[PDB]
Amino acid sequence: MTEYKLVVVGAGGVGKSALTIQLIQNHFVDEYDPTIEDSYRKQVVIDGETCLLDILDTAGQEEASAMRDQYMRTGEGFLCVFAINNTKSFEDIHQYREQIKRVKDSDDVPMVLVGNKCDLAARTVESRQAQDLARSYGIPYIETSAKTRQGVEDAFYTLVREIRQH
Amino acid sequence: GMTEYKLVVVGAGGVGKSALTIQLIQNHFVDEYDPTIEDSYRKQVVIDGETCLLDILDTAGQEEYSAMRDQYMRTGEGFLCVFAINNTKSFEDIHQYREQIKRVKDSDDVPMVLVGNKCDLAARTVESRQAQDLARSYGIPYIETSAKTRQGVEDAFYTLVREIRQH
Amino acid sequence: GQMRLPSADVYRFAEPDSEENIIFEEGIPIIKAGTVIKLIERLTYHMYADPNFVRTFLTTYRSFCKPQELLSLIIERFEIPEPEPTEADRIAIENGDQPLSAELKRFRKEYIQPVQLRVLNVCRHWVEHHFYDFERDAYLLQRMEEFIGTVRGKAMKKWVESITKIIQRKKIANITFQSSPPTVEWHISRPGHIETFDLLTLHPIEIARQLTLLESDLYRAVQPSELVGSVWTKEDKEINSPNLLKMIRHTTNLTLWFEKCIVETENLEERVAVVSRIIEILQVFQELNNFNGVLEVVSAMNSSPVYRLDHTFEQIPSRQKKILEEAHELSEDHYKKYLAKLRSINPPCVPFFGIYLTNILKTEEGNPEVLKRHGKELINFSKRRKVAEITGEIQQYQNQPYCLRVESDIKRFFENLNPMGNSMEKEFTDYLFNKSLEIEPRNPKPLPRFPKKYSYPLKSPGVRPSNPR
Ligand SMILES: Nc1nc2c(ncn2[C@@H]2O[C@H](COP(=O)(O)OP(=O)(O)NP(=O)(O)O)[C@@H](O)[C@H]2O)c(=O)[nH]1
Ligand SMILES: NCCc1cc(S(N)(=O)=O)ccc1Oc1ccc(F)c(Cl)c1
Ligand SMILES: [Mg+2]
Ligand code: NA
Repeated sequence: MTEYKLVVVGAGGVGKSALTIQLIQNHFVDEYDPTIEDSYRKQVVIDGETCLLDILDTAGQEEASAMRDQYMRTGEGFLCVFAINNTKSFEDIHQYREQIKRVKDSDDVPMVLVGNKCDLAARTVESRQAQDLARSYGIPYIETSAKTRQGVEDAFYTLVREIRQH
Repeated sequence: GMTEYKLVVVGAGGVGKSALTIQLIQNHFVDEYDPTIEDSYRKQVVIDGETCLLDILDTAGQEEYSAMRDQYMRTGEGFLCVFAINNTKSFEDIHQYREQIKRVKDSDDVPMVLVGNKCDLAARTVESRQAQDLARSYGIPYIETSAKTRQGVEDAFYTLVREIRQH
Repeated sequence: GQMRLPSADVYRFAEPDSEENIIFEEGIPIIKAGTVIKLIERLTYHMYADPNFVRTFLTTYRSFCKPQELLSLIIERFEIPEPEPTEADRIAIENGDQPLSAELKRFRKEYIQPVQLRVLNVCRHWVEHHFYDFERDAYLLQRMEEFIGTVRGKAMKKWVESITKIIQRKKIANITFQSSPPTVEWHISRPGHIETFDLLTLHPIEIARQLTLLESDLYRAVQPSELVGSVWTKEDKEINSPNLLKMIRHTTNLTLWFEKCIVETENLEERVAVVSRIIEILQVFQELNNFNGVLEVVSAMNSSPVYRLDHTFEQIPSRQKKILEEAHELSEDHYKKYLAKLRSINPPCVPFFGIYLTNILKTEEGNPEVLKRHGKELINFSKRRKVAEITGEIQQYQNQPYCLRVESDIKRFFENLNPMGNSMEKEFTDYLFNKSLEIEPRNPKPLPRFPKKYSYPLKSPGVRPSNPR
């Protein structure tokens, strides 16, 4: 069993915890309880190989913004999450991308761009704009709903494949 | 190569039974243990000049899985029947453990030893004469052990191996 | 340079590390042993978060610190003094200017705010995942509510208000799949006809599915509080470990029911059909990764009353002999193949709990509570980490739910199964063994013949599922 250290990052309220708990427990969390730092483990077979995912669920609130280096050092791959109905969270993505690159001192960190809350009709970030950003980073873009499970396994397991091929 | 003996520890739960095998298999001189470690229950020993390998099954903690006892017991060539010297109920349980071993092995003469274990400083309630009398009525050896000082531990296992060799 | 710290005389968590208060194992450090003060410092360390350490500590701390004392210590940890103005600040103030307060601002940003946030994360995890401390001590809960409810200042405000709400919700306290569960399967017994339910009349696929849902729910209900301190082995086990004991007693009852179904079927041909059906149920348990169920069957087949039934074994189809033998091989050599299989499958699964119990008990019994170093007694934290590694593995397999539909009547049938009746254990297991001797006497006694007892077809419907439109 190979172990993979995944880290979920992004602005406050975009659904990082809801995405993670949907993956881990098949349950959608309605409450908005801001995270400080949580960790989860999941044994899962991906492309025929069993592995153990360690998932770090991080704080999006700006009051925690000085505490990120410590978890970026340990992570092997990063889900970079914004919400498709919150333009500011999309604009916050590049700050996370740049900090990860600085901390890991690398241009080539496994990442996936995730546009969450795709169950909501009132979209303000168009898929094309997010896809353009993902291409500029060399990473895939996956739209997800923590509420319906759409795309959730695809987002996390695509990140595992990126770490595996790194 | 060398003979391997499959030994099974049986007895009441909650009264320090597991200290017997832990103290045997342990780094005798560092009080430490990881039971998850492959072969934390296998030990090469020399008994009366003859080297052998002990494989010890001690399912301590699983006593409530009472319908699994037969399956666990059938794996064994020799049995340590353990009670705590400050727990009379565990001593009274011995008769039924012995009967169950005899049934599972389908033999009236199964290698076994009776072990009285001192697991704390609480007052002894089973006198050694009582346990000696019970062991003699069964035709088996009696060994007393301490759960803290390792006294008697080697004697308990080595005596059982001698019962197997002389069966 | 490093930030200066408060004097250790006014703030105890600023004492320097030494081998008299903390020992590390041989990229965050792993703690082998330490004083409770040093453990709490590292639990809430300013340089890094350690969520695994938070879980380990909150799972195991009661073996070395009382809940009331833990709360006092983390409140003490939270109340960090701010440094006085520096010489440059003093000179600015003496000239009527605003000081830069560079050292103060750095200490707030890089020491106080991370430590305080990590104290609140301990509180949040304590309330969310270890709430039993507060259920059992109402005054502890009052103290926690007051502490959280009186934290001032904007930096912590979002988490303080959140934790207040979480506590209130915990005081008064839904699964989604993308695929549909398979259709419930029926055999001789039809829906609603609970009086006809039995081993051979329910569908073997559905027996295995409903037992798996039941056993999964029992597995998922066991909390670490039932395990730490080996409390399920002690005199108060019924008080402290009720979900674990309910789970084990279900397993025992099902094993005994299988044995009873076999030995009370006196006709040889019918008994072969009974054993064959039980091995089919075992095959479905294997397909569902219900290892508890697999071992329930294996334990029944290796029991003294069943194992000796050589005439029955002889007539079991070779492919079924092989299924049973390979299932038994999982348990050989101290569960070597079981452990490898558990770590390779795709959950959901139902682990066998007994191995975890033995490993927790032996870790607790085989390691000292304290390490003595330089005349000091340090808490042996490595021992607690080992226990929490086991409880963490247990919890990891409790997350994934089965995509199977409950059948309420079949569920009730298996919940109410009571093969022993009003008999005590010894009386009942002697009865089973005496039935075994009756139906297949010891050689050289001849094998008797017995009349059939089942009026319905014995042919199995098999264990491959069906799918109408
Ligand atoms: N409709 C919808 N709501 C969602 C989705 N994901 C999360 N939410 C909602 O958005 C809110 C915030 O979710 P949460 O997972 O706490 O976000 P977060 O990114 O972890 N916040 P923080 O950074 O503070 O920890 C919650 O009310 C949650 O139910 C989604 O996919 N769809
Ligand atoms: N000759 C021993 C064969 C045997 C092996 C196993 S084991 N160790 O492979 O699990 C379990 C039980 C068992 O005895 C049986 C008795 C009656 C039966 F109908 C059947 Cl099927 C098996
Ligand atoms: Mg969150
Ligand atoms: Na007593």
